[PDB]
Amino acid sequence: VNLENKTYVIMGIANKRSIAFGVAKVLDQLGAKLVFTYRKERSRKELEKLLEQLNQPEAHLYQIDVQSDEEVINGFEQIGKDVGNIDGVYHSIAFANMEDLRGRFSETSREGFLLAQDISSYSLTIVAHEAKKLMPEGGSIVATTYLGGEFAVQNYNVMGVAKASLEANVKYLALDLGPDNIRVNAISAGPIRTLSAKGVGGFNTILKEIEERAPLKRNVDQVEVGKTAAYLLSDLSSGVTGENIHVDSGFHAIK
Amino acid sequence: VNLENKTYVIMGIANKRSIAFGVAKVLDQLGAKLVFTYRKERSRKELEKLLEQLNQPEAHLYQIDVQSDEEVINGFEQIGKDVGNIDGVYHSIAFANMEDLRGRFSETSREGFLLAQDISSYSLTIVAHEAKKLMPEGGSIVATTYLGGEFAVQNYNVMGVAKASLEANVKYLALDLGPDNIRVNAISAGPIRTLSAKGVGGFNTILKEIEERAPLKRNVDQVEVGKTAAYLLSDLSSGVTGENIHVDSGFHAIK
Amino acid sequence: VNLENKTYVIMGIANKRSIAFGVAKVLDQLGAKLVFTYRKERSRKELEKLLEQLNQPEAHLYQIDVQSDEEVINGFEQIGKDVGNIDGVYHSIAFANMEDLRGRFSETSREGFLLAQDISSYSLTIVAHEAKKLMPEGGSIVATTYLGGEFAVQNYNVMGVAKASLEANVKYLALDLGPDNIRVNAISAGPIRTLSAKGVGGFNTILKEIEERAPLKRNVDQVEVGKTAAYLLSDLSSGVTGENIHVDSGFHAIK
Amino acid sequence: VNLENKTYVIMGIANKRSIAFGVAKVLDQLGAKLVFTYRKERSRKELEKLLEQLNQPEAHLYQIDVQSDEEVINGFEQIGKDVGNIDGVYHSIAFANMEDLRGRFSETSREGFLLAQDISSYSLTIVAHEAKKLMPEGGSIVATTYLGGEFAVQNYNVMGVAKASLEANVKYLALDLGPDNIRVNAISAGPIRTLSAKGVGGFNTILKEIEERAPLKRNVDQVEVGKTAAYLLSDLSSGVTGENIHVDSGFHAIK
Ligand SMILES: NC(=O)c1ccc[n+]([C@@H]2O[C@H](COP(=O)([O-])OP(=O)(O)OC[C@H]3O[C@@H](n4cnc5c(N)ncnc54)[C@H](OP(=O)(O)O)[C@@H]3O)[C@@H](O)[C@H]2O)c1
Ligand SMILES: NC(=O)c1ccc[n+]([C@@H]2O[C@H](COP(=O)([O-])OP(=O)(O)OC[C@H]3O[C@@H](n4cnc5c(N)ncnc54)[C@H](OP(=O)(O)O)[C@@H]3O)[C@@H](O)[C@H]2O)c1
Ligand SMILES: NC(=O)c1ccc[n+]([C@@H]2O[C@H](COP(=O)([O-])OP(=O)(O)OC[C@H]3O[C@@H](n4cnc5c(N)ncnc54)[C@H](OP(=O)(O)O)[C@@H]3O)[C@@H](O)[C@H]2O)c1
Ligand SMILES: NC(=O)c1ccc[n+]([C@@H]2O[C@H](COP(=O)([O-])OP(=O)(O)OC[C@H]3O[C@@H](n4cnc5c(N)ncnc54)[C@H](OP(=O)(O)O)[C@@H]3O)[C@@H](O)[C@H]2O)c1
Ligand SMILES: CCCCCCc1cc(O)c(Oc2ccccc2)cc1F
Ligand SMILES: CCCCCCc1cc(O)c(Oc2ccccc2)cc1F
Ligand SMILES: CCCCCCc1cc(O)c(Oc2ccccc2)cc1F
Ligand SMILES: CCCCCCc1cc(O)c(Oc2ccccc2)cc1F
Ligand SMILES: N[C@@H](CCC(=O)O)C(=O)O
Ligand SMILES: N[C@@H](CCC(=O)O)C(=O)O
Ligand SMILES: N[C@@H](CCC(=O)O)C(=O)O
Repeated sequence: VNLENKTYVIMGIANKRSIAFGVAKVLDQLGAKLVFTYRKERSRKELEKLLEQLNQPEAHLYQIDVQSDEEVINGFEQIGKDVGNIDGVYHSIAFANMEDLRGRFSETSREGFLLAQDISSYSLTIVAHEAKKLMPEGGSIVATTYLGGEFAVQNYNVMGVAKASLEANVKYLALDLGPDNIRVNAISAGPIRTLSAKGVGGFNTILKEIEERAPLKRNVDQVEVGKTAAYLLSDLSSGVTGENIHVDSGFHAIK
Repeated sequence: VNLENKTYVIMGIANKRSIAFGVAKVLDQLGAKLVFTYRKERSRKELEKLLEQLNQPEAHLYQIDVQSDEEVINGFEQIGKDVGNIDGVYHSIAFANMEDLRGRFSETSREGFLLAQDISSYSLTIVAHEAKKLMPEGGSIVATTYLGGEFAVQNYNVMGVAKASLEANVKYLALDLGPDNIRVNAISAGPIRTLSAKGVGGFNTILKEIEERAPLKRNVDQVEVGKTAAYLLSDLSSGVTGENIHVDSGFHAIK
Repeated sequence: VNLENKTYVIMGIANKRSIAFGVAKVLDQLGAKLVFTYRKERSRKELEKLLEQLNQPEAHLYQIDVQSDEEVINGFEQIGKDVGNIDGVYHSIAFANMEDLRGRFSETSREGFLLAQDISSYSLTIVAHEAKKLMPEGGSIVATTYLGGEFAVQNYNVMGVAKASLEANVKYLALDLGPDNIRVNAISAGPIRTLSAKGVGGFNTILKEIEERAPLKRNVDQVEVGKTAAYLLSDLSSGVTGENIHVDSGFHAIK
Repeated sequence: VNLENKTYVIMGIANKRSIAFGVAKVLDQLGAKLVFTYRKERSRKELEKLLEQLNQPEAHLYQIDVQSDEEVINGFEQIGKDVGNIDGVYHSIAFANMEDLRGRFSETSREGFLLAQDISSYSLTIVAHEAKKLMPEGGSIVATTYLGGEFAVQNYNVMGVAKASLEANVKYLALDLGPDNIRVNAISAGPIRTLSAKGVGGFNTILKEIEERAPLKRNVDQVEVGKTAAYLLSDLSSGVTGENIHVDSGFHAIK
């Protein structure tokens, strides 16, 4: 609902299509001060262009590669100095090598399996640890997952095992951080046409199947994830932790 | 989530401790016009008194015993004649005989088992059928469930089987009514002291074990249910249907 | 396994294609003594001719409509008098009105909803209660379910809610009867061509989708249900109760 | 379930209390030929002493540290030259640093998190890939898991997220290897006093809660896991893949 005098860190905007930019537009439109973290330079320039469409009167941008403890630790330390205590973190970060996102899961390399774990699951653990320091009176942390973490979805392969790892991460952090009044939840988004979606074998087939087979008979967009992000990030969800909310036209519920 | 020019029907207030009155207070605070339904004379009296705390310019109160098709059908028809189209329904209704909330589940009577299914599960299906008539543009329907529908909880017995039935009822309605743009969901509430809670053996023990074991280390209340009802019943949740949101301090996620 | 000296009651053989006759063949091959229950006189006729395929040296056949308490009570009592104590019960019984297995779930009548609960779920509870008397040292009870109890499968409709209720019944019975050393479990069978299948809309379409999509890329048969039954009814599974084993080519595991 | 003329590779015996020695006792009693893999020389020494209680007329022992692709690859290759084609693999391997099994999850180190994933989840993927070479006509692969993979259990911490990973690995392997007639399943064992259990904080208090709260009111042992292993590794479970069978006295089904 209304989020004036709230402050949220959004990680993982790459471009206009990022799920995280959908989150950002909804939080922005609701009055939140926003901070953004990015990995690569291109995502920075992009963010600077995208910020023109938002009502943020100023550009809070931090480079953080979640493969580096130092960058996560220092980035959050700096956010603390620049902006003060924050009210939550939206985590929208995942990665796996393309060669792993097709053909045969049983052929996945150790290096690729461990990389997807590092970036797509462990990153939440360390982000939660550092972000907690900026949440002395509690807060909310939301990560993004896909139904592939709950069932085996053809092609999603190593990323489905990373997402399953992430969803359990979310539950273990909810149990750990709960006494500190920090809630930790996931949004299981339906398929959405993003930069990262280009890397997944058979994406287009899945989008069509949703339209044919999901209860709502349509696909979801980034703003729909954003609205559910706003619920999860706000006092509207005050009793909810350890949860996975599927923003997916009801596909999760059918077989 | 501003709800002005929305109208919701709330089924199942008995007194100020009813979960559904937690829902009312929140929706009322957000500007919803509300319509209430009740079974017992005593519940209408309490409703009349409770309406003084709310901002409803008008008392809209209908007697509906969900054991009666004619009452549900004529109730919602009369609702549409008096207020027009509605945007959703909050179902907060269950019932079982007391001896069926303690002791050995295997001694449950047939009449007892069917009574709990009828009021606590079938009622949602018929309410959805009649309510659909007043939602030509779509809407949202939310029922109230307990974790005993997902796992065997000592003493919850016949009501656990009825809630497992209700939760599937929510999924099958979600699938059936999705093409009509009517979303159907459940809130799985943690234990709250209400009139119905006095019928369940070992209720106090469970309350204490939530405080000691759940991530948030505290129990939830009716208003926290209400806040997640407001998310579910508004456009904030637009891509979400067939879902069970646990408002239970994270207890569902641990073991 | 090895089942000489064991006695099992098998409920719900109607003809040679019944899931329960796949169970009977497997147990009979394993040396078990079998007792059979039936509702229609036609089912008894088929049973008498199917017994010719089996090494049962004695027909023990009992009419039990699980809608009648009297009949479940007297039947199990007579079984006890004729064969002595038993080791477990296979329950293969369900029923819904045909018109409820196609079209719109929201149009389900109260009478068809409760019929399905009564036959397909409540029946297990009273069977368990009566069978218990014949298992002073413990035993095993298995019921047959389908994935539509866990997810909303188009057309399965009222029977999905009755299976959700059955699967919770299994968990509550497991909890209640476990101290008596009676294990209670479910087999979630994949689609199999049976007399009851003839009543479900879109059944052939689902058979095809299983071949195309399930991990094993084929459908299962009654004998494969029987072999998992043998496991569950024997000491091989002594540690397992409240469980739902999917015998379905892995279809449950995928999306 | 006679297993004469079958061959199984059992990975992860360290001593008489290993879960995998439970499996081995059962498979060996059923007439299988068994091949064992180990990491520490001390484990080889215990295996030589334990083999004297088994009926195996020869010791087939191979050193395989699952952190090394070379040792997995050359290990299975050598196994195929010595005993020819096999019927299945029992995977009973996990590891985590002791500090990661008590205290706060959120303080987990990147290196400790990825170590646990590497040994406890990824190992199954590469083992399945190499073992597949020895199962041209199909076979069965079973891994060992814990309820901590499905819910946040206090103290299980980094291993819980490694088990979420493992259980998803099992589903993705099931889907991938299904067309080759290789089944992949998990057993979710209840707590058992083993060498690895000594490293987990609060293990004793959980053992006691199982006796008090689980449906069977008792803990399980390694032979019980072995019996379900024999079901999963044999033709009795032919229609069953991507499944997780809880051998835990029913504790998974209750809250
Ligand atoms: N699109 C879908 O259908 C879908 C569905 C369900 C869930 N999801 C999840 O939604 C989230 C966002 O993905 P998206 O679809 O929005 O695609 P996206 O726009 O490509 O976003 C991926 C983001 O992850 C960031 N990232 C990758 N590795 C990083 C690292 N090591 N450190 C910091 N940032 C890193 C990328 O940053 P750089 O480009 O700056 O490297 C990029 O901003 C992901 O968790 C994804 O798994 C997506
Ligand atoms: N309290 C909890 O810890 C808890 C936790 C999880 C879920 N729930 C669920 O929350 C919902 C509301 O219960 P509550 O705890 O708030 O208790 P409550 O205040 O006692 O409300 C239950 C309501 O059910 C209504 N009802 C029963 N049979 C009915 C019938 N045949 N026709 C119409 N209405 C009928 C009652 O109306 P009358 O008084 O007029 O008869 C009463 O208004 C139920 O679904 C319950 O299972 C409760
Ligand atoms: N076929 C499938 O694809 C499938 C998949 C998953 C689960 N299942 C389940 O498997 C079980 C057996 O069904 P099936 O497929 O084998 O079909 P089936 O051969 O038609 O068997 C159904 C049995 O239910 C019995 N029954 C129905 N109402 C009864 C009553 N009131 N009292 C006593 N018995 C009654 C019938 O007995 P009478 O004929 O004597 O009336 C019949 O023997 C059911 O629980 C079913 O839902 C089936
Ligand atoms: N005990 C329980 O209550 C319980 C419950 C559920 C699941 N589990 C699971 O059961 C499985 C067996 O554990 P357990 O309790 O039987 O304990 P255990 O006797 O200590 O066995 C664990 C085995 O893991 C092997 N291992 C560890 N790292 C390895 C590596 N890098 N390469 C090859 N082997 C490695 C160890 O071999 P070395 O000693 O030679 O290093 C040891 O043989 C594990 O997956 C565990 O998570 C245990
Ligand atoms: C067959 C699967 C069909 C739909 C997949 C839905 C889906 C889920 C994601 O988590 C995702 O983000 C990444 C995916 C891979 C690597 C990095 C990020 C993108 C994406 F489109
Ligand atoms: C061991 C039980 C642990 C706490 C149970 C939580 C709980 C759930 C309900 O669904 C409920 O409403 C009814 C219950 C029974 C009959 C009618 C309504 C009240 C209630 F307190
Ligand atoms: C669209 C779903 C297609 C797959 C259906 C699988 C299936 C499950 C049953 O439980 C069943 O027994 C019934 C007994 C009585 C009434 C209905 C069914 C028969 C049956 F084929
Ligand atoms: C919260 C306490 C709950 C009881 C834990 C049950 C349990 C599960 C295991 O997976 C395990 O094996 C490893 C555990 C850690 C590292 C390596 C192996 C041993 C173990 F006793
Ligand atoms: N006194 C009742 C209900 C209250 C309680 O259980 O604490 C019982 O023995 O079941
Ligand atoms: N082929 C389906 C379609 C039935 C229907 O039209 O409902 C059947 O009759 O089993
Ligand atoms: N091994 C101890 C751990 C004690 C501690 O971590 O302080 C236990 O069983 O709890």
